[PDB]
Amino acid sequence: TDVNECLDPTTCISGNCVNTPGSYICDCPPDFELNPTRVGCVDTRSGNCYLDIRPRGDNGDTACSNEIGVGVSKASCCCSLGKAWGTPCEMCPAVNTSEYKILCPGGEGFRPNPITVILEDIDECQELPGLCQGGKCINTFGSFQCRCPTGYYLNEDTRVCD
Ligand SMILES: [Ca+2]
Ligand SMILES: [Ca+2]
Repeated sequence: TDVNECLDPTTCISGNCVNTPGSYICDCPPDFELNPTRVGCVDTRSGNCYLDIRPRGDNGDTACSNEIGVGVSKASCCCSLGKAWGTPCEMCPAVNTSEYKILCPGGEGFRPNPITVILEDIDECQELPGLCQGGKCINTFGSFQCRCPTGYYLNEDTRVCD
């Protein structure tokens, strides 16, 4: 007798479940690899996180700009305020696509732990310090705060206190 673990929608986080006699297999999507326990699929690559992109010059050598993080996972970037990542710099998946569902399984502000696939908070003050250039950054579960010192104001676009 065998249970088909795939009938539970949550089976194989960010991956495609294939039921076998006894247990099941997860078939990860490109750019993702199996986590140590084989219950989910994560993207372990590392890159820089950008705030703006746009065709601007097109593809070729280089593409993105206004860096806010260096050597971070693509989920920490895109599941947060990032808009582009890596080099070749790939653009971040639109929030309404299947790609975003796979990459940001818990939605905005969180990411699957690289080892357990359990969701956790993206601590923006540690990984994307470029989000509060010249201000006090206080991380929060699902977000973070940025306070500019007396006399300066947070420039929403460039993210620089003034
Ligand atoms: Ca099974
Ligand atoms: Ca956070």
